[PDB]
Amino acid sequence: LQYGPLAYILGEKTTKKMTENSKLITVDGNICSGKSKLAKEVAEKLGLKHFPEAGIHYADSTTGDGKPLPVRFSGNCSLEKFYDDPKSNDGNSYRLQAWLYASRLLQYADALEHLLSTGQGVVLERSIYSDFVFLEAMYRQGFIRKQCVDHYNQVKKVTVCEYLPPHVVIYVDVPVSEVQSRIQKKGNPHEMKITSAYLQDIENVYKGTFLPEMSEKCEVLQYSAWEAEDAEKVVEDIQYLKYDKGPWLDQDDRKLHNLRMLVQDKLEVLNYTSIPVFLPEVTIGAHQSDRVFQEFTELPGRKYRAGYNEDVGDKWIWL
Amino acid sequence: MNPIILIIILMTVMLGTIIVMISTHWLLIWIGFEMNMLAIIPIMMKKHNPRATEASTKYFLTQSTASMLLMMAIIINLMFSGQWTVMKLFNPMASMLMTMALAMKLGMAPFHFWVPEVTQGIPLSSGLILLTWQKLAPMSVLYQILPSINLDLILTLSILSITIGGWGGLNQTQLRKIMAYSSIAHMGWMTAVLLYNPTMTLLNLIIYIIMTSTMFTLFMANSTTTTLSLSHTWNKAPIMTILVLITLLSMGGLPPLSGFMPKWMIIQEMTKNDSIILPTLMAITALLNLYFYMRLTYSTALTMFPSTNNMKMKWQFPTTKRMTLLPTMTVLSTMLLPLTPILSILE
Amino acid sequence: MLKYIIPTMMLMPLTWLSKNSMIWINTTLHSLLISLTSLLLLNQFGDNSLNFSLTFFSDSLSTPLLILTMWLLPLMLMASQHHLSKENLARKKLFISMLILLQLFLIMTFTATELIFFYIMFEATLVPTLIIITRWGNQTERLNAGLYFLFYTLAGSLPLLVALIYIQNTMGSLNFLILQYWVQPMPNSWSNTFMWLACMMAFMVKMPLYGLHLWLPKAHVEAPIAGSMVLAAILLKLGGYGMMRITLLLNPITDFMAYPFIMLSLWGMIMTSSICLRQTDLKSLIAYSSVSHMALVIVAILIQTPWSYMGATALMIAHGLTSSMLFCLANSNYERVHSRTMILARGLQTLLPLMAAWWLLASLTNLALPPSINLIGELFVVMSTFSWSNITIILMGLNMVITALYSLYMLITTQRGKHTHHINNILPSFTRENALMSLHMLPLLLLSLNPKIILGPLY
Amino acid sequence: LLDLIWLETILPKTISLAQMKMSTTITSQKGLIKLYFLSFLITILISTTLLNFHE
Amino acid sequence: KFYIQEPPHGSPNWLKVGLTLGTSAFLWIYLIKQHNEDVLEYKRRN
Amino acid sequence: MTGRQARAPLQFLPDEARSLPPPKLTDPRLAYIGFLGYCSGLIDNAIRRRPVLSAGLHRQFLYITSFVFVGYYLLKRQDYMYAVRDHDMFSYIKSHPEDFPEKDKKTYREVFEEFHPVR
Amino acid sequence: ARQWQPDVEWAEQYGGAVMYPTKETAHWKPPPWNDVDPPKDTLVSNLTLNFGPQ
Amino acid sequence: MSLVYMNIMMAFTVSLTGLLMYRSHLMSSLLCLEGMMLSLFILATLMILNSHFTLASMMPIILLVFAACEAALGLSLLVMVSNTYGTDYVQNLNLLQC
Amino acid sequence: AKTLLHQYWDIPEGTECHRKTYAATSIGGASGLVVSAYSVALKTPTSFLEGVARTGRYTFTAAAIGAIFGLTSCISAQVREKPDDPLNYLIGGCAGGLTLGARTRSYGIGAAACAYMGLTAALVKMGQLEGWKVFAEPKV
Amino acid sequence: PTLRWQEDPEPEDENLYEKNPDSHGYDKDPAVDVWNMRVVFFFGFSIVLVLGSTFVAYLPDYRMQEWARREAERLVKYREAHGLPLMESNCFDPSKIQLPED
Repeated sequence: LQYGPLAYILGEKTTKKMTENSKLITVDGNICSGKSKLAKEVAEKLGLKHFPEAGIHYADSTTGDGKPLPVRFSGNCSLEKFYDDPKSNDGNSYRLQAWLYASRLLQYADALEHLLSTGQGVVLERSIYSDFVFLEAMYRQGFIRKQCVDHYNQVKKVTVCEYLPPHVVIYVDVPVSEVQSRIQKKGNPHEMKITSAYLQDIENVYKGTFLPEMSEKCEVLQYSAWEAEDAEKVVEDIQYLKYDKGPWLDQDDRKLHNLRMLVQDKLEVLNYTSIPVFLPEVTIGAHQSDRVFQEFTELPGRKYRAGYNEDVGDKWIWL
Repeated sequence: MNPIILIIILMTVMLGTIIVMISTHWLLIWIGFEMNMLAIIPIMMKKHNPRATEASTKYFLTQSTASMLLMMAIIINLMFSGQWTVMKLFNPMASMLMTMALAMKLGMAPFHFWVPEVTQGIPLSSGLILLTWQKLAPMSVLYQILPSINLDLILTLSILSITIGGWGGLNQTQLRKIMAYSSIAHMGWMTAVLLYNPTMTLLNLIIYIIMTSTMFTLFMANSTTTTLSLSHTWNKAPIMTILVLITLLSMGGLPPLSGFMPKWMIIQEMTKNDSIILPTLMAITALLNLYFYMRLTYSTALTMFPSTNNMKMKWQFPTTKRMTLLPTMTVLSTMLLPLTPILSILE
Repeated sequence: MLKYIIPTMMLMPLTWLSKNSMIWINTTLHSLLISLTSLLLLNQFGDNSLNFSLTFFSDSLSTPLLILTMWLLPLMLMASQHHLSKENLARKKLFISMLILLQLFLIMTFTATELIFFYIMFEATLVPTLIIITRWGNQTERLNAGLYFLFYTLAGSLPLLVALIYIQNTMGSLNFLILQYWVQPMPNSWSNTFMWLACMMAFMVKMPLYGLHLWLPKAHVEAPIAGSMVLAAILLKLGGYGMMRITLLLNPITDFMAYPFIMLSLWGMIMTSSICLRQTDLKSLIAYSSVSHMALVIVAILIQTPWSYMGATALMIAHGLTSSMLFCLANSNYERVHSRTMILARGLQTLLPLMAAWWLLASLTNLALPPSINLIGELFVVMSTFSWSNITIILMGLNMVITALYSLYMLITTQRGKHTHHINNILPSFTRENALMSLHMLPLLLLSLNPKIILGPLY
Repeated sequence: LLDLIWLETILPKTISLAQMKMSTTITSQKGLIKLYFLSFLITILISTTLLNFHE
Repeated sequence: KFYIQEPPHGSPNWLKVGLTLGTSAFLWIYLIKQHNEDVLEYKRRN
Repeated sequence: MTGRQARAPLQFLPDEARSLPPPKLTDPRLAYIGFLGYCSGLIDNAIRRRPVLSAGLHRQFLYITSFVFVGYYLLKRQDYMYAVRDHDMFSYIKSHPEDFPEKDKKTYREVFEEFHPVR
Repeated sequence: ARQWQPDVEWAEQYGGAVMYPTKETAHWKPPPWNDVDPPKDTLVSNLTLNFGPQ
Repeated sequence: MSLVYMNIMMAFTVSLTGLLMYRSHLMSSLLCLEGMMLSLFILATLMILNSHFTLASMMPIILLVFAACEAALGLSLLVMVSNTYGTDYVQNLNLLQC
Repeated sequence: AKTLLHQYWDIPEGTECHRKTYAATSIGGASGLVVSAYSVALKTPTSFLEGVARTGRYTFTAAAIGAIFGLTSCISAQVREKPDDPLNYLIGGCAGGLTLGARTRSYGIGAAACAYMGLTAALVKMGQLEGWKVFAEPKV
Repeated sequence: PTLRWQEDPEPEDENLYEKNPDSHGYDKDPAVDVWNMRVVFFFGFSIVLVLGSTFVAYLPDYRMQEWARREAERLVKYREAHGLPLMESNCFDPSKIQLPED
């Protein structure tokens, strides 16, 4: 990669790929309400690239083969087992929560790298701020020991506080019973095992904590339930948004140089992900991890530097 | 920070240290130490956390007062026989003040209270650069002005720095504090043989600098502060483990390995004199400062601590830090044993 | 001698660039080839040693130990599978190359000329032992075992360096010949007492002597079989070899200053043979047995008779073979049941009816059955110490009695009387352990026939 | 009695207790500045006049 | 093929490898010439 | 031991260093240096996940070249330093015959040293 | 596979601010993992001036 | 011995102990560092005058300008510490324990 | 300082006695004041009466060990009438370690102090008896 | 409400038999274990043991043994056949000795 100081000395600055379309728009919504429908609508209308939903195996998606690597490795999350039974003593709330946190952090870094590199701004759905609100309502249900929440508080304090928060946040409010009806419309039985008070506590924390703490960092527009498609109105509202507050007005160029040289090498981002605290619900001993690492070496397309990876090619190893 | 400004600050550190090496006037040496301080201050506080700010405060205070007490020693030298040639001094009192100024300068047993505190709250690059040039700048001066020093000064500070960097050192898992106490112990060794043969001191300076550069480069390859973070580096990658093994053992100084070679030559050209009990004391305390290296190795690569998933995530990204120059420094630093008669390459 | 050094090097990249089901045949075959290669060495004759360079030479003390080393490597390398064949390929390759580098420094050490070079190769002998026993130490205190290990061996072996540098710059260079032909006697000033004390105390630590044998039992009960065989045979007889050489200097004060160490060794020999009569952890009985035989070695070194040195080197080689074999048998039994304790695994005259033949044969060598070498060693040492004093034979014979009884207790405890009949998993004997026993006890009986080879310089 | 407990309490344990206690009184110093400079001052005085280095 | 949306590199760059091998051949030839001059100077003086 | 014509500036290899014998081709010390360079290139493959023994052959040839070169210059300097140390020693021998007197060889027909037997 | 490995409690024996516990070292808290404290935001208000009727 | 030099050296020990023992404010410590600077300046100037050491009579002003810019750096560091805290005591610095 | 350690060793040992014990108590007073000065610099007693108390304890104990060392030195030298051994000062170091353990009021510290102070004192007199210089040649 | 672990239940006790009843030493690869047996005998006994038995059963007179036998034979026959006493004491010549004096 052609970076460091030398790109910043050949190329004059990096603020030249700005603005009025190079921006971060972010749709935050409740589950099965604020989704890729309105996100793809505003991304296709406004002239601005799109990111799909942050799944389980996003990290497997973004490198080489975008097939999901089998869930012995990317797990042991089992999101359908979370919608089935969030009460197991094997521990499947918080392992999944750490995994989705890392997934959201990686795709946020990929988005911010695509913004600061050439533009032209992106949409995100259910960002990291919605992720902590999501977990705090999951704790309001009481599936998790509070020490594990203290761990989450710790990881959240360390990682988020080096980034720039996004520009605009579109909150979608849908009431409970409509989301209930929609998850009945989809018909997936693991999804059909959801309970409603969990969803209610999501709406509770998602109104009561998220909105006071954004507060003109991530300027918001709050929309109603059938206020969806509805594309012209939200495109129009972004067209006359009048960006008022936020740290994005203070970079000027130097923080942007630090963010370009920080968001690249994503492993430098993730050097705070495993802290550790050792959280007996979470961690993994030596033996299982060692056999899983050796089986991860046994894959035909992941082993020893995907650039120079033989047994896909590449006939440039200088004989 | 600008990258142009960092190239400027590196230019001024190099200018200051080359001034200390090259000049023959006393005013110029004091200018060299001051400009070394002024340039090295904004390499620290490279981030803006208050840890770096308090660290830089402590460093500025002790460094600047060492600078001024050095100037007191020079003006004593002109109170007596007055000329500005870096030579034998002309007062035991002036030499006493001057070596106490340099002992405050490079870190030493009465004076070492700022070394772990200056290293703990700074990033790795700042710690590396301050160890390299802030141990390299005074050694030229002491190598010059050795022929007029009361010996008990140098030998006292050497012995006591070796045993302080020993005994202090069994207690920290903050890796910057471990490396700082390692710096204290090796600087005791390198101060010791100043009045016997300074070729050994300068060879030890080379070996120590290359070793600490290897160690800090390995920490910069994967940012760690505790030993448990090194156990996660075990799980994520295996070759870092055997490097931590080899470089920790060459900090330990075992005779198959290249870190033993500075101990051995010191004991040789020390014991050709009537000093035998002082070598066996020094080498017993050199046995002492291997123990925290050994528990550190037991943490990293030999036993294995339990890991965390999201290492499963970090498997999908192959490594992408640049090392400045790691492997060259490593096998320059560790397989160097059959080149002991590259001793006399130096004088 | 570089004809032995350089294929031992080139056996190392061999093991790297072989693959799965391919490393093993290459390593074992070629290591046996090197065993024949150093069976070629034994030429040594008459007047002096034989000089393999301006740098290397071989005393006839060094020839049987060197041949024992190159014999003991392929045995070891076969012995250390089935407890790591299910680990990873890279870690297994690292293990084999670790042992080869170990053998390389042992050959470096035994064929030394300069005692400073001997010291460098002494601690280069040390550092692979550490890494093997800590990485495959296989029980919860391998930590403490390695820690005790390295600090006893270095902090004893540290001032030895200072004493040798002092001798270097008071008497010229350090050929063993120019250590000889130029050594002048050194009287009883207290500096001489401390110099002798430094050298002899470092090798005392490495034997062990009695007050410093709790170095040992952790470092053998929590080792894998390869490092245990290495440690016992090659390292303890390496320490004895070092004292056997450097006792050439400083004969005129060893009489006045050798009285406490002999008495420590004698009463500790009796106490160690007593303490291995009642312990559990069968693996450790061989360790305390080893301390008993090394105490007899130290008696033989500090008395300075040619009789004593002949007995000393025979006792060295025979005890090396006995202890290495018996460690391999105890590993066979631990592969059977996951115990390491003594009173658990019982029976076994019925089952595996020829494993007991090897137990019987090793137990009678450790008894010192009389045509064997170990009786030759013990007998000449007893002769030399009876010419030393008319009184010490109480201790030697009582050592013989208690040695008989614990060795027989090892035999008829675990392998006599009744199987506990809730075992039901032990397999009938593999070909491999039978091969390992065969490689131990053919050369011991073959030297029992013709032993004029293995006696020392004072033949 | 003899080998295990006394020989471990004479050769290792004395060393281990000495090193552990001396660590916990050398490096167990809380981080203020006035301590370090008073230590410098008493070191200068006790090196100049008491155990002299310039005489 | 097989690598979605980016390899960071993987096609061999051609300035760097040719530059390093050219300068390595240059440094070999320079030390050979210096060495041959040194042998000639030693034998010529003695 | 000190310069000894630091007057007479730093001078990495003096022009009086073109009388000594040079280190020959394939002398074993620089062969060791080249082995170290090969191993340096090999660990240089090994740090990152690029595969060992392959796909770095220009880097292996590079590290071999550079280390053998640097070792060659230092071997020449090393030989010079031992030569100047030997010649200064013999010059101080010949400069003063007054203080290193000739030990007349008391052969062993007359030299008395006692016995002290080890029984 | 019976080769022993240390546990969570072993790692927490090597965890904490300092290594050895004393009477005195309860107050040594662990450092922040980012080497960045959550500092005091001690600026409660801006400069508030009450220009009266002089 | 040109008697006054005794008093200026004793004044140097005055300024040095004032630099070392210091209770509350870092500013007093930094100003006593400045006083030490003045002491060295004056003593060296008296000796260079009475020596007529007239070629290199730069020592007073150049020693002065350098250690004054050191004091400037110290002022900025004290401003930074006072900015991220309330005060600039020697206390409220006991974090980052050795 | 060199003056008072020189005063201690200048006595033929030998018996010129009770000057030996006075010099040893002066050694003890000096060493106690040194180590107590570092301690009162590095503890901040508060109250200051505690600071004087701690320095008094350190000076008093080091002077006590000096006195007991000198007493059994003098007595063993007079009784054995063989002033050349280190064995009499081995008795010296063990007695000093025992009363160190007495004034700290635990016995294991007294035992290990007996052992190490005896070994160091035998080595001190023995090294004076052969002659091993202070810190240097520093020639070649 | 806690486990502290996540790994496999251990061990997995593989009988090395009960998939090969003919098996020699190591694991269940069928042919190369037979090669292990064949190499550790045929290059371990069939070329090492009996050849070493010959090679050390005899070689020349190790440390000059039978040389010394026949040399002592000839010397004692000479010292009988010329009358002088066998094994003269004082192995060095007392003409070439110098006692230091009182």
